[PDB]
Amino acid sequence: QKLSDTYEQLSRLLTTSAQAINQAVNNLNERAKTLAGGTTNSPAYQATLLALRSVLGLWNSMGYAVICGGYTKSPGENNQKDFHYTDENGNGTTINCGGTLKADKNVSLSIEQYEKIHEAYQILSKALKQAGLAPLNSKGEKLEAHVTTSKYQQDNQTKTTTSVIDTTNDAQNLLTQAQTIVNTLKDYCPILIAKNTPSWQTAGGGKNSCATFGAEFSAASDMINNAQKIVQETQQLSANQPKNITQPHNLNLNSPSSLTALAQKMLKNAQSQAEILKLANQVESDFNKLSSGHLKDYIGKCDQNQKNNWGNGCAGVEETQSLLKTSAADFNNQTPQINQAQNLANTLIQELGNNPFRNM
Repeated sequence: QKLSDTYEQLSRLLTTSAQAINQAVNNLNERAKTLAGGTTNSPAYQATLLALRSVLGLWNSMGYAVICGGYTKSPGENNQKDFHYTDENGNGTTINCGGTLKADKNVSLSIEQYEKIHEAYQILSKALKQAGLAPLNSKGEKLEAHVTTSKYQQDNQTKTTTSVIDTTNDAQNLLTQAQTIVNTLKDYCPILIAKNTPSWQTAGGGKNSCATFGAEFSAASDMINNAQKIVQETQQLSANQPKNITQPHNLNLNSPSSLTALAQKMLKNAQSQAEILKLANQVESDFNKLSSGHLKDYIGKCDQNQKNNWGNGCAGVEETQSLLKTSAADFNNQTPQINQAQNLANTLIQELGNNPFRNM
């Protein structure tokens, strides 16, 4: 017999049955868990890694050509400083700065700015090449990054500096390093050295980087910015899990109010995922912008560590872009699962919003 109108309607909405709802709740949560804590199969993580690898690759491709060592000093006085782009054991090459011109906007970079690019870059490179980038919902491993330089100050005086940096591969930290690099180039647009000489250096060449690379810089800054967002969205997504319906016979636990609140978490969770996937796509769209102009023939090409690979990207960007592509399409295939979850949630909210659940 009938016990209540409230009850009779609730048991109609749980047989949109309880099974239907639980299967949508599971899709949502397996899809979120892939998205936020996976690697190979997460577009959020592959876009994030892509943006980091892209900066690494931008620097390798065109970094050697930037003018560093201008005078802040006001004369010029002594800025003779060499930066060792090496591994832990000294395998790699060195860049000379201060070998002059006023370091300021549009002419040259100061040693102070170059030391920050070099440091950033070496944390990036070591994190990205040994530890990997950690899943977007992990604290991250600890890594040690070495950062070595040589300065020639008085005559017959050599300062050889090794900084050991205890840091982590969490995405937030790596995006901060990458932002330092992109921002220094974008904001201070140092002149390119003139001089097989990459196309961009020849039409280059004594003008400020930024006339050559203005688009490539904008593209890599935006990849970074949108990656920071994917990372926020992703961790705030982790903190919005709809719970499976347990004991669907029990209409006290599964009250109108409890089901309304679950549908709302179901909708918030899916909006998060849409938004992550939209951002990850725009990161792709921007990489393309970054890799389709001056740097097309170089960024993400590679020709052990003892080798000089300046000029070409040697950063991993193609391998990563293709995993982004794969995984962005796998999430796109699941776009029904997410429409079912939403239609369901919207039905529970509509049904539980008229008689006999409120006075009308």
